[PDB]
Amino acid sequence: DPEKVLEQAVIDMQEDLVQLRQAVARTIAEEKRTEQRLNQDTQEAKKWEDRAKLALTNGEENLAREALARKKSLTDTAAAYQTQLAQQRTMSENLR
Amino acid sequence: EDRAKLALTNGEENLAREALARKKSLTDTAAAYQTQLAQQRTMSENLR
Amino acid sequence: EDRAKLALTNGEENLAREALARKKSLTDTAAAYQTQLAQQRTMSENLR
Amino acid sequence: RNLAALEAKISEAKTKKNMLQARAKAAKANAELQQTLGGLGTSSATSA
Amino acid sequence: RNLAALEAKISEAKTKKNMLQARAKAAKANAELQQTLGGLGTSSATSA
Amino acid sequence: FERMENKVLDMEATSQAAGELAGFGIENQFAQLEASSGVEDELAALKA
Repeated sequence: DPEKVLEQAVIDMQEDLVQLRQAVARTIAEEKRTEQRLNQDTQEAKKWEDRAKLALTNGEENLAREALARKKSLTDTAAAYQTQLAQQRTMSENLR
Repeated sequence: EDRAKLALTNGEENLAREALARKKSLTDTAAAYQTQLAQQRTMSENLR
Repeated sequence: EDRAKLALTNGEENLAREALARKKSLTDTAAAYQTQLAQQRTMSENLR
Repeated sequence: RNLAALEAKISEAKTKKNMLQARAKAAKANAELQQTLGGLGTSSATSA
Repeated sequence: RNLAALEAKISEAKTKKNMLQARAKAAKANAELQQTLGGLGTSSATSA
Repeated sequence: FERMENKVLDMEATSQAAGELAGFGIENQFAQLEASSGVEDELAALKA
């Protein structure tokens, strides 16, 4: 009977749309986690910059350049996480 | 409403607006009971 | 429609257009039920 | 110098691979959701 | 000097961990209360 | 640090699980209700 078949098809669509809600919730967690990662990496980059300011105040340009190399690594890693975040933002909107 | 008049006499407009929100809820509930009463009036006359 | 009037009073044209899209869906659904009702009226008179 | 280079290479390689795996899995999940949203309900609609 | 540094490190680490554990538990409890306030009564409302 | 990181990942997952769904239109209706409550406070101030 076509009425029973189309009712069952719409029931199966309830299970599929619940899987799509789980995929949205996963994608939402990935954007939030990559934001959290780049936010803490940029806060650590400030700590290493302040360690460089302390080293320069003591005249240790060697330690200041080493601390700035940590700053460079962290800000480049945060830019990689912003690039990943752009993929998660567009995917999150696509599933939405 | 009289609690709101006391609040306004004390200058507490926050408490006056909160008391007026109770007034709104009660008068809307009384209008729901008047709507129910209209159904009971017509049913009472129908059975009579 | 009254939710759209509240949204326009707050300046939220986005929410007003979204509420008007609910109004459109409901009035089109009511016109479908009026079209169905016309079939039931003629069938009711035919059986009568 | 060999140890310092070795640890730097390992640390960068592992973290770049891990974030690439995570973003690749998220990208294919978003694409799979477009394919299910395009294909779902079709056999039920034809049967109705 | 080793003992003075060791006791300072232990004291700071333990107190920072303890307050972080307490604030993390409070934060998840507040979030769980938003989820229950959003989800509660829904099946009873549908049944009514 | 590993146990704390597992709780941070649980809090990020919880924050996405709320954030990708809980943006409900009813929260704009609650903001319109708060504006209506502000109008009742302004009417009480006008009466005073």
